[PDB]
Amino acid sequence: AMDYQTIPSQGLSGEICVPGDKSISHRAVLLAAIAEGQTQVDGFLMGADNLAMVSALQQMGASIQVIEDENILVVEGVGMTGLQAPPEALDCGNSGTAIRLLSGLLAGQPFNTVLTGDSSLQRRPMKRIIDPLTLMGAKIDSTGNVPPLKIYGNPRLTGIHYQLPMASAQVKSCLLLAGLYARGKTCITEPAPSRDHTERLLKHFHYTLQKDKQSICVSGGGKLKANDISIPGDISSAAFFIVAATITPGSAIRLCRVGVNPTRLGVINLLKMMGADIEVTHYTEKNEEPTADITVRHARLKGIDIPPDQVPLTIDEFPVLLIAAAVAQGKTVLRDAAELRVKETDRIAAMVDGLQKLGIAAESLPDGVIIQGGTLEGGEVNSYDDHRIAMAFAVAGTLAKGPVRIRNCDNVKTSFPNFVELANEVGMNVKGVRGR
Ligand SMILES: O=C(O)C1=C[C@@H](OP(=O)(O)O)[C@@H](O)[C@H](O)C1
Ligand SMILES: O=C(O)C[NH2+]CP(=O)(O)O
Repeated sequence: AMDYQTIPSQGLSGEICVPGDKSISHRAVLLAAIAEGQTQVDGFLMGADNLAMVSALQQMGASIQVIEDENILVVEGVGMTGLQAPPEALDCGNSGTAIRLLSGLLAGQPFNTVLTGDSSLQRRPMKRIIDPLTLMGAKIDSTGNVPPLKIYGNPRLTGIHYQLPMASAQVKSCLLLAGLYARGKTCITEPAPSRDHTERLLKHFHYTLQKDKQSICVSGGGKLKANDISIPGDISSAAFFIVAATITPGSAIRLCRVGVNPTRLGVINLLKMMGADIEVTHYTEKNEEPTADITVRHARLKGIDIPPDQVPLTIDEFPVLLIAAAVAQGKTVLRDAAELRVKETDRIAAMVDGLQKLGIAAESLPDGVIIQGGTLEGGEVNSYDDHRIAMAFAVAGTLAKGPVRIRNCDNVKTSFPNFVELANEVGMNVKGVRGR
């Protein structure tokens, strides 16, 4: 039982390299596992969520050498049909991405699999993948449309045309993966574009994608071919520092080699709309993902009305963006973000609770929040076991008038194992301490 304790910052400074992208890491190892040939993955995120994906794949006979101290995986692919029936349930930990992408991969295998997870994951919604996989011919049992899931593999799935009913890159990805195993074309239409890492990695692994009028499509029966991958820094991890440097007087930092995929840039798009001073330089493209260095200096902010097209491009950054909104001049309004309620925790409820506890006038909406910019006070908040709520309030502590105690931070290692170390290195004071 560990908590974080902060004291205000006198200014962030320095150059830091954040760890690898969680979303790209999940996809890289999964596709590499079923490719033909050897894939070396550099920059792999050695956090709990990504290592749960690795262990699950190893239980099914993927050949993965984990070099944790170097953030490298060496994967010897087993080909499309090379996986083997696992002996026990696959424990996905806290990871919705893992359970949802694995379900797509496993729906068309000739064996049965049970997928489970931690107490948070077992409360999260799965009807969104069960419905369309079932249309493809899958058989997935669940009690109450939440995990645990039992997948009765069907090696004769059929492609479908599906329009996403919510802006979910996970549903899109799940269906594209099942599409690799399905007879014919699987075409996905996205009315609200979400992160496109699956599409980019499929191309990297030489799997062809086609696009028509309104959708992206894959045809089953192709072969993934091994191709070394360098994973960019996670912009979601960098976002904590981007906000901290933006709001803390005297700050100027540079974040090196961060992924800057346009479908992941919402936090920068929105902060610039608020008045932030953010420069993206040294742009490079590798393995179909763009990377760049991001330089951030303190700037005074104004409240904004957040547009809906940016919600799927900023979904995981709302916790830390709301901290920026809390110290901006004026009102910030977030609507059409009901997806926040079905994450590791209900992130709207969690952010509103913590902000009120730190003296901010924050109000919940069914699909968002309304925040009146003000002044953060010291106090005590609860992470609700959500890594991003925890890190968001650690960022709040940079500008809070007094110390901030953040309860229950043991899940920060699901996405950012060295958060505390890097935070202290740049000037945002954080101590890991024993809780109650
Ligand atoms: O596909 C992915 O890697 C992710 C998609 C998002 O979830 P949804 O697909 O539920 O929006 C995001 O919240 C998650 O952390 C990573
Ligand atoms: O990383 C985050 O902020 C949200 N993760 C959602 P999950 O991968 O567990 O579905």
